[PDB]
Amino acid sequence: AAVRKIHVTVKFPSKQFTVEVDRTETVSSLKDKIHIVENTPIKRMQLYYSGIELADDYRNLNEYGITEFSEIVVFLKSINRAKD
Repeated sequence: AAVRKIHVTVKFPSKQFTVEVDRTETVSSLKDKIHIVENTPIKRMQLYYSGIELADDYRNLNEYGITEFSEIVVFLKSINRAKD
């Protein structure tokens, strides 16, 4: 395919949701999208990718092998969302 945008499947234990990102953007941009959807800070949120866990925020999605079928499981830590 000749497409510069990619879709990512974000799986939570309670719910699932999909997000739209660019292949040339870093996983931190994917985390930004997750943060927008969720109420949990990125510094707390943990991200696991089918098979290999990417701990490198600065790693690009395309360079890491993230496609339009990417399956990523995301874990939420206990945080404080008072007065939100």
